[PDB]
Amino acid sequence: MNPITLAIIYFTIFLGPVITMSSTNLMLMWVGLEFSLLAIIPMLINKKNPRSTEAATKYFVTQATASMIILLAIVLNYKQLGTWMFQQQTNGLILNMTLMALSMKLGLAPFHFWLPEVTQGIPLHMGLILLTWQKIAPLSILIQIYPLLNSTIILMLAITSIFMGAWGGLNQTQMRKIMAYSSIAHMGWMLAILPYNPSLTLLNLMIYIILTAPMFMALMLNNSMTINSISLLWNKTPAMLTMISLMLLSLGGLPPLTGFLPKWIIITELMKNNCLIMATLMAMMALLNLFFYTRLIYSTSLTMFPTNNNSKMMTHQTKTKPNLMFSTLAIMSTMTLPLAPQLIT
Amino acid sequence: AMVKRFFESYHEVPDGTQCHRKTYITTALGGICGIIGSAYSVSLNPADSTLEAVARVGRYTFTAAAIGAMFGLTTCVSAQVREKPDDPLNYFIGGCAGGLTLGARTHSYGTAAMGCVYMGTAAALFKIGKLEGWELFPTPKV
Amino acid sequence: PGIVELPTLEELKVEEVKVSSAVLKAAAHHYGAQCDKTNKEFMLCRWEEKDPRRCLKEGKLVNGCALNFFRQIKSHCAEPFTEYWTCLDYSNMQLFRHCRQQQAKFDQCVLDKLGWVRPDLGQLSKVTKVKTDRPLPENPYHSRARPEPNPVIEGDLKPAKHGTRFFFWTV
Amino acid sequence: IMKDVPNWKVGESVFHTTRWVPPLIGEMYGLRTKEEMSNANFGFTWYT
Amino acid sequence: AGRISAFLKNAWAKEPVLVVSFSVWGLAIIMPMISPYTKYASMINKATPYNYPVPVRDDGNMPDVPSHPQDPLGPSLDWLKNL
Amino acid sequence: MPSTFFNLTMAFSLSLLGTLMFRSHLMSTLLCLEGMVLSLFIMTSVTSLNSNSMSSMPIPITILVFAACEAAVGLALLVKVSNTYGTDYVQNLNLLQC
Amino acid sequence: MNLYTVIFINILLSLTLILVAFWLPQMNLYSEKANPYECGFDPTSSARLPFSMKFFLVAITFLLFDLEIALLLPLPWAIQTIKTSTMMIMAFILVTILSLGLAYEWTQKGLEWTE
Amino acid sequence: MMNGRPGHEPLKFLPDEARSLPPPKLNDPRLVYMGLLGYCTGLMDNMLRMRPVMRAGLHRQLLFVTSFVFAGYFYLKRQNYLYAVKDHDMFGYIKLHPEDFPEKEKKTYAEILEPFHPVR
Amino acid sequence: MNNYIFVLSSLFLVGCLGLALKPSPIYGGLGLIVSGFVGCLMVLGFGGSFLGLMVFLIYLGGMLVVFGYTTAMATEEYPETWGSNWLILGFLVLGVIMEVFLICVLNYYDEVGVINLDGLGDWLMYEVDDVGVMLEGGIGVAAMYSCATWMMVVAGWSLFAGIFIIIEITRD
Amino acid sequence: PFLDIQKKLGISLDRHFMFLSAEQPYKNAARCHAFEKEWIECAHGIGGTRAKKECKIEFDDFEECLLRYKTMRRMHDIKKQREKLMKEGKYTPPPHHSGREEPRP
Ligand SMILES: CCCCCCCCCCCCO[C@@H]1O[C@H](CO)[C@@H](O[C@H]2O[C@H](CO)[C@@H](O)[C@H](O)[C@H]2O)[C@H](O)[C@H]1O
Ligand SMILES: CCCCCCCCCCCCO[C@@H]1O[C@H](CO)[C@@H](O[C@H]2O[C@H](CO)[C@@H](O)[C@H](O)[C@H]2O)[C@H](O)[C@H]1O
Ligand SMILES: CCCCCCCCCCCCO[C@@H]1O[C@H](CO)[C@@H](O[C@H]2O[C@H](CO)[C@@H](O)[C@H](O)[C@H]2O)[C@H](O)[C@H]1O
Ligand SMILES: CCCCCCCCCCCCO[C@@H]1O[C@H](CO)[C@@H](O[C@H]2O[C@H](CO)[C@@H](O)[C@H](O)[C@H]2O)[C@H](O)[C@H]1O
Ligand SMILES: CCCCCCCCCCCCO[C@@H]1O[C@H](CO)[C@@H](O[C@H]2O[C@H](CO)[C@@H](O)[C@H](O)[C@H]2O)[C@H](O)[C@H]1O
Ligand SMILES: CCCCCCCCCCCCO[C@@H]1O[C@H](CO)[C@@H](O[C@H]2O[C@H](CO)[C@@H](O)[C@H](O)[C@H]2O)[C@H](O)[C@H]1O
Ligand SMILES: CCCCCCCCCCCCO[C@@H]1O[C@H](CO)[C@@H](O[C@H]2O[C@H](CO)[C@@H](O)[C@H](O)[C@H]2O)[C@H](O)[C@H]1O
Ligand SMILES: CCCCCCCCCCCCO[C@@H]1O[C@H](CO)[C@@H](O[C@H]2O[C@H](CO)[C@@H](O)[C@H](O)[C@H]2O)[C@H](O)[C@H]1O
Ligand SMILES: CCCCCCCCCCCCO[C@@H]1O[C@H](CO)[C@@H](O[C@H]2O[C@H](CO)[C@@H](O)[C@H](O)[C@H]2O)[C@H](O)[C@H]1O
Repeated sequence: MNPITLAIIYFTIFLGPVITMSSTNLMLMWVGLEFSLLAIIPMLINKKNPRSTEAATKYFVTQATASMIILLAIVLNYKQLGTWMFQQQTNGLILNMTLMALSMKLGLAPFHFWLPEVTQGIPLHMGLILLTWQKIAPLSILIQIYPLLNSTIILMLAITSIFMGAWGGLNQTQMRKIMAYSSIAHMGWMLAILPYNPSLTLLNLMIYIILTAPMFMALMLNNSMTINSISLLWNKTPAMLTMISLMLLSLGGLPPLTGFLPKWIIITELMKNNCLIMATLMAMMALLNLFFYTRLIYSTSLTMFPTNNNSKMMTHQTKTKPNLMFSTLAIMSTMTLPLAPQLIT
Repeated sequence: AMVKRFFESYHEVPDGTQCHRKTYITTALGGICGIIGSAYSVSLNPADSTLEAVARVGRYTFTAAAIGAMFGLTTCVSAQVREKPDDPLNYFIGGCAGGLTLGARTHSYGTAAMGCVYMGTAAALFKIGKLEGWELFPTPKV
Repeated sequence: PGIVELPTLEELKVEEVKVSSAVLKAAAHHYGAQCDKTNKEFMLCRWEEKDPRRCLKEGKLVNGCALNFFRQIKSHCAEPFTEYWTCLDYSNMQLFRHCRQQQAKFDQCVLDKLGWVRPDLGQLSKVTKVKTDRPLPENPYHSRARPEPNPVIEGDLKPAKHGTRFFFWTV
Repeated sequence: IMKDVPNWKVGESVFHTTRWVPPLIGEMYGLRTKEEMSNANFGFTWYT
Repeated sequence: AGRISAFLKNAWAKEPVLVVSFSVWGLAIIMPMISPYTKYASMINKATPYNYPVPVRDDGNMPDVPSHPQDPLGPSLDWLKNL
Repeated sequence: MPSTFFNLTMAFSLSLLGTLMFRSHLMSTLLCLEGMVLSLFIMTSVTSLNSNSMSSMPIPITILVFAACEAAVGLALLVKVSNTYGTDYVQNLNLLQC
Repeated sequence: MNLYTVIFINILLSLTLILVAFWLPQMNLYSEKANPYECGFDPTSSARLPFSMKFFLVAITFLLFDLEIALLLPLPWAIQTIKTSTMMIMAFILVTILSLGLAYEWTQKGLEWTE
Repeated sequence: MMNGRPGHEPLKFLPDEARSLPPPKLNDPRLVYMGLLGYCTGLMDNMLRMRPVMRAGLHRQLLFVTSFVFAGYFYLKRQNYLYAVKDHDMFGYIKLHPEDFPEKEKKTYAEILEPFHPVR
Repeated sequence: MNNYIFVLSSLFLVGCLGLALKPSPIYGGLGLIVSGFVGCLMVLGFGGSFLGLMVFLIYLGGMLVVFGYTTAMATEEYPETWGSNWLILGFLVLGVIMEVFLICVLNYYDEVGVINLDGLGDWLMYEVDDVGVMLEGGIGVAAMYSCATWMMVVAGWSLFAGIFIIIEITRD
Repeated sequence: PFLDIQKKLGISLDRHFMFLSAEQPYKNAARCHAFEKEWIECAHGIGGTRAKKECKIEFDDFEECLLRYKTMRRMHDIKKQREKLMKEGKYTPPPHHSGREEPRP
């Protein structure tokens, strides 16, 4: 696409969440959700082949249906209270329908089946955008109404998302699905702590973003979609194995990496509220994430899979990637646990 | 709402007494899980017919009902033969009978073992939860 | 919870101004410049009080002056007035601009006979000040007392005692 | 009408406040003929 | 500065619809800036009295608020009669 | 007003059922997403008129503005789905299971 | 009420002429009369098959421009505002981006029908 | 938690009253660890690009160290203020509701009977 | 005339029931026109005017395009009509039975709260400035040019971006 | 909001038409402007949790003005009790309720 289209489309993608985040009125929050939905569509389907077209279609009908449900909440609330914002007096069922619709937009299970497939049909950089920047708008709405959310709905969604994300990711050889199920599981953690401490949902989002960004950038370095494709990194970009491994352990919540901090503080704050049972199952199923992250580490940095003859040409050539952002996000996403007290508050 | 009242009839009277009332409740409770399971089952992994669809709903709901009826009986029977109401070991015996029933209906000795242990422990922790007042979904305090 | 207080049907009895809209509209400009003080006090009562039951006296003086105003025209300029509003009535929007010739005759009757000057363009829409001895209401909305604010916390910032106090971190 | 209805306070308001609340059309023409009510709801909007 | 005239003559010959469209578009953005009447558009709209001019209580410190509408004070629409 | 919102709200539910219960054509599911926009617009319009809130009447127009864009973007996608398989049947969009 | 009456009267006339047209003539139905028309030969295929739309891009661009009419139709009320500078500036920009959007599509061969 | 407290300016990074708090020491263990996180980044950058890890691009390495210490200094100053505010609000609350945080007299062990648990 | 609004909302409901059963998009586009028209008449009954005619205008141009797309992309040999299939014909009939039941039921257990059949018409217009002049919905919608100019920026940008969005989506 | 930018810049993009009692074109009050203006002033500065209990009087009145549940209930009871009397034959409406008043003015 020509530079005018990129400027218009990339500005609109950026504009959406900023409108949702800066808006007092609910209809303007909805408007920002529409900008993101509309402008991402051309980006997703740019390569125009049978798979990205299905991906851009499944995404549209999912996110448009969820939009209509959110709008119904915004309108039933204006009927009940004559105002364009949710109040303590807003009907209970109005809030729950907003929650289910937004979770449908985030990809939280059981409204999750679309996310792994859409992430699979699109290029890596748009998976990065979809799994990161596109989550801030629905989440910023939820953080604005956390005093009102029914915790029983939120915890069932979070428990479901942590389980389904673990089980789903355990069966995947496609990296883009492993990233989608990774996302689903982490959204479970952000959502579980939402009605209690919304600040910890922002900590878990930010740490997830700076872990998920370099991971995509790492796969975008050689355009590697499979476990066998990523297994050739020792013979292609061996300098990358040291930080891919840590980021994967960091995404797994293993100490003493930055990714342990979000799970650990969420568990700590959940049990300040006596949320013992939910917290225990959440931490016990987060163990399953580490297993299929460990399996990836086995295939890439801790063993050498067979390589092919044509990869010798690849070595004669010179790469201009990755950029200075990959190194900055790799270190901060793994070696920042000793700064934990400065991140929570 | 009534349907909530019915499921709270299960804890008005000390365990081991009003045995059939409890067995009825956990039998309905198991059926509700079986119906919810079938709904997802038929919708996500659809069958080749429509009778074959309904058969799977019946097979899941009776199996789920059977587990609930064997749990709610074995728990109440054990809880009065031993004359030990406030006791998690009762719910471990009932939960395992539930697990045994699951394996019996599934033609799988392995499921019976896993079901006897996993469900017995889950049932015991439910009892220990009510004694100590653990809440599944607490409300925000801090 | 309370019993709404309503005036009795004999508190609401006045002499009505039973004339059609064209009759009012034909006499509207002079009437605005003749019954102004009486009219301007009822409106002040109505916006100040926000209650129709509290101005059932100023509003009967509105009918008092409206009827006097018409009695002065039914005794000096009956026929010039009747030709004018009868011609204003014909139009479907009762527009002044189709009767500038009858209008002139009615103006040149009140002016000479009664001294009445038609207000210019823009004068009837001015915001005037009205003098009245009615007390100013102080709680027109019958509002309760606003609940107290949460008391503020006084003091200057000091460093947090023993730092962040986050698990084993010292600083 | 409601002399002999237990616990009926004739003229009772529905508002805690004692401010004057203008009545609705339904409160106002509700005990009159339906023609009056239809007029108030559609009199202006149906005149053409 | 010399080639443009050649282009404009060229477009004017073979594309007058667009040359007329740009001119009228751009002439509509200049005319408000330079007309000596653009200021009255707001004034006339402000001088049209839809709502009732609710009178104010005369405390006693209102020396520039008319008592009667036919007073020599207050906003005047002479500029509109003679417009 | 009470009876109207109930009928309008149930109208929205029927279209949400229509959207969530696919048949063959993707175009038919697009028309249900317009049944929902129409129900929401009529609710908002009646709410604003009943309460005399003129400042909220811009909002129903924006709903139509941001509903057309979806209809346009939805129809644009339906062209790409037809250019691939020659119909708009949803059952064809299933490559991504693997 | 009048506007409802006049339109039922219109509908009843259109209905009444429809009934007379069908029950007055003498009708002789047979298969070869009631087949579809195609210049004297049998149709080679049903008329319900897909019919490619060579102007589809303009069709959906009509929708976007159709809603931009819905934004300009309040103008007759809008020129009654005190904030004339604002009303005018918003109006100029709105029409100008519709024009800028139209120019982009025109230059991208978007108004051209697909061959 | 503290989002809507009184006097809370919106999107103000370091409010004025933070200036009454002592600044972070320049060689703070927390700032110094930022300097090392910057240095490693410069080393990781050279590794990923296939350059001499320590010899290459010292201008970059210097600017990675400076950037992280500079940002860490101001970020640290903000967290000190947020932590100072937390105590400030916490203690002033204790004062305004004394009946809710009663001082308690704790008996001495002479008067307490801790049960004895033999280890046989 | 006291049942007038109730009937319009009842017709609107069916139009969306027929639409939800999803026959050929030729008829689904016919239900949206009749629901669009019915819904237009509701906004008129409640006192609207500009909002009534706009939603009718906009949905007239949308179904024109949708018709062009149906004949090109969503047409099969034997288009389905509401009577075409016995199963759909069952749920259209049954769907109308349910509303006659839900309205009658819910009217029995509250009598006023939701459906107040006893008092249809009494509660349509609540208040109305009887001596007003400036009250048309057009004046409220026209506030986008002065007071809620933000509404128009996002609306204009939405449409402006959309042209760029569709040209790229459909590009070869 | 989540990023109080409008409040920081001191502008108002959408803050000025949040509720009924907001400014309307040509100074036309909204229905229940009096009640809402009371409720928003009651619950101002005390926070949401305090306001839910300490401004319950203002809110329940605004909720009644907006939705009129009690008003319709009450007028339903008067009309239904009159229906019962008239069927028995113990009440005939006045002339001014049966379409024969002497109209005012
Ligand atoms: C990426 C964000 C940063 C850039 C910010 C946006 C400003 C961009 C300025 C550079 C603009 C160049 O963008 C310019 O676009 C036009 C269409 O508009 C393209 O031109 C296109 O249309 C013209 C119309 O005559 C035809 O020649 C042809 O169909 C095609 O080339 C140019 O090839 C490109 O040079
Ligand atoms: C305020 C406005 C904010 C603007 C925000 C801008 C965010 C930055 C966007 C970066 C986009 C560039 O990122 C994207 O890079 C990838 C490579 O990874 C390119 O993607 C590429 O994928 C593969 C191989 O990589 C090629 O076969 C393909 O043809 C090409 O598109 C995209 O063409 C480019 O768009
Ligand atoms: C009081 C304690 C009582 C303990 C018993 C209760 C637990 C019973 C568990 C039964 C578990 C499954 O039960 C067992 O399933 C097998 C499946 O191999 C079935 O067995 C039958 O079919 C299998 C095929 O699957 C054949 O290989 C087998 O030879 C045949 O007998 C029967 O159904 C039963 O033999
Ligand atoms: C201190 C050490 C203690 C050691 C304890 C040893 C006690 C073992 C008792 C187990 C008895 C039940 O025996 C059970 O046999 C079945 C044989 O089908 C095994 O299970 C196997 O068959 C089942 C069918 O039932 C299938 O699901 C599957 O092929 C496999 O799991 C179980 O894993 C085992 O649990
Ligand atoms: C087969 C293995 C399964 C292991 C679990 C065994 C389950 C058997 C026990 C049946 C429990 C019936 O479930 C019943 O749910 C209700 C729902 O309100 C609980 O109710 C409880 O929580 C609600 C919250 O909504 C409180 O308001 C209420 O005061 C309290 O009683 C009952 O305490 C519990 O007894
Ligand atoms: C209950 C009365 C109240 C009104 C009920 C109607 C509400 C609106 C429902 C709209 C959805 C119709 O729901 C319908 O579900 C059926 C399965 O039953 C599915 O339809 C699919 O299977 C059926 C059954 O063989 C086929 O006839 C149909 O052609 C096929 O597409 C579709 O997903 C959806 O078209
Ligand atoms: C990105 C798209 C941009 C392309 C479109 C750009 C359109 C820009 C239009 C600028 C024209 C505004 O023109 C401006 O009009 C206003 C009012 O109309 C005039 O303003 C004048 O009249 C108003 C009332 O009408 C008085 O209250 C004011 O005091 C006086 O200055 C300005 O003197 C003139 O400069
Ligand atoms: C597309 C299909 C559309 C068909 C929609 C249905 C049309 C018919 C409307 C049914 C709605 C109720 O219709 C009618 O309402 C009135 C008042 O409004 C009810 O009530 C009426 O009778 C009651 C006594 O029963 C009295 O209080 C009074 O005379 C009146 O209120 C009637 O009992 C009911 O017959
Ligand atoms: C980076 C992406 C965003 C860039 C594009 C958007 C730029 C903003 C353009 C829209 C500007 C709207 O500008 C905003 O208008 C509103 C009303 O319209 C004004 O707000 C005004 O509203 C009404 C006017 O009757 C008054 O009651 C109120 O007190 C006053 O603030 C704001 O003071 C002004 O800031």
